[PDB]
Amino acid sequence: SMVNPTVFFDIAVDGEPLGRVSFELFADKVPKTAENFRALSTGEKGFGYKGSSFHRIIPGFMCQGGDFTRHNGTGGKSIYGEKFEDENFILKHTGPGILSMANAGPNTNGSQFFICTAKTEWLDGKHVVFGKVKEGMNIVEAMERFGSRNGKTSKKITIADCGQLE
Amino acid sequence: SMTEYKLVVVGACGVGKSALTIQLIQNHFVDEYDPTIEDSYRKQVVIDGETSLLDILDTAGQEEYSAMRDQYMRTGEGFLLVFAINNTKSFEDIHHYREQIKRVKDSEDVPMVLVGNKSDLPSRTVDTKQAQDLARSYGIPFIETSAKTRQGVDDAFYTLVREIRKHK
Ligand SMILES: *CC(=O)N1CC(C(=O)N(C)[C@H](C(=O)N[C@H]2Cc3cc(O)cc(c3)-c3ccc4c(C#N)cn(c4c3)CC(C)(C)COC(=O)[C@@H]3CCCN(N3)C2=O)C(C)C)C1
Ligand SMILES: Nc1nc2c(ncn2[C@@H]2O[C@H](COP(=O)(O)OP(=O)(O)NP(=O)(O)O)[C@@H](O)[C@H]2O)c(=O)[nH]1
Ligand SMILES: [Mg+2]
Repeated sequence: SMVNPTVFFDIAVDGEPLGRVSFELFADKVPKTAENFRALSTGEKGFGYKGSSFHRIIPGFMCQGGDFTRHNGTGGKSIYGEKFEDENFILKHTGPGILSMANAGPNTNGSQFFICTAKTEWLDGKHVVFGKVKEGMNIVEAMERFGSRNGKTSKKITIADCGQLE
Repeated sequence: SMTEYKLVVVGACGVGKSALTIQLIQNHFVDEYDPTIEDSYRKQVVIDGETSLLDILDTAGQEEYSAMRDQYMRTGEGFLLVFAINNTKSFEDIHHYREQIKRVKDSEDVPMVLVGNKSDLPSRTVDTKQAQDLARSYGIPFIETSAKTRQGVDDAFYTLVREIRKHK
């Protein structure tokens, strides 16, 4: 038996600590996608989210991050040696806190993800939902103040540390 | 007084919408690809001896984000419909952007220019004749451009301004 994992990000704003966000990962329904995000959060394969930034923050919509390989939001990689398939579309973008995969079309999952700050139903069936904020939604809300209509951020929002809890 | 023209650049991913806009605004070209959500620019130009203010809305999103792009397109007075000569999908997509313009502007007669970009490339998948025939079927100009060499860049934007002036 295994309970759904819990991971955390410690968020910083221009290097200054902001707070902790934790996530439940729905390994019970999307095990491969949950496992990718979990391992990238611990860094246990030698690469992952620590030190990366949220390169798009769109108030009222989502915060996107996870590119730890390129400078322009085109990078990142999964733990599977290649971009991986959309595992399933069981779960929907139902409201604030939903954690879902960014992609460049069908079956192109890498490491980039987004945290919804509202219901984003138009993304259902194209982005794999795999988790949800557990604690620290107020920190995600604080992050939104640094975004803009087109996602450009006015301060550098980073994952100063990340890992697994419990 | 100085008249302002609201120009909107649309088309499929990677065709060169931003590179064309940056050539107009900043007079350079880079190979780096920085994907757009939306970016707005302003620049004063002289067209046919008249100083004019251009507002350029550089768009993105293809079909998945088309409903959001409607809101930027609704601002526009004229449109560049951009495809790349080595990208068949981008040419097949032009119809979608044309229909989106007609819907959001609620008009069958909207100032537009068809732009065939990447004309510097040594290979192509879309015939120039296809683009000429498409533009003729829409009753709009067709301009061959390269953001890399600057071929046709001023002509595309200035022609669009003249199309707006003929519509009024
Ligand atoms: C066009 C093309 O070939 N590519 C490859 C690039 C790409 O897919 N990435 C860089 C991937 C990525 O970030 N995916 C992203 C979907 C997306 C990418 C890009 O470049 C633009 C937009 C979406 C986009 C464009 C216009 C637009 C409007 C308007 N008008 C409104 N929105 C747009 C998005 C919606 C939002 C809410 C304002 C912004 O939405 C996002 O940023 C979107 C949310 C869901 C997750 N997500 N981004 C993606 O998956 C990389 C992962 C490689 C572009
Ligand atoms: N050879 C050549 N490359 C070009 C030309 N225009 C753009 N490119 C290249 O094509 C890539 C995409 O250009 P870009 O302007 O970002 O395209 P876009 O239509 O704005 N993309 P998006 O829809 O994601 O915002 C870049 O690597 C750029 O250098 C051109 O006229 N010739
Ligand atoms: Mg662009």
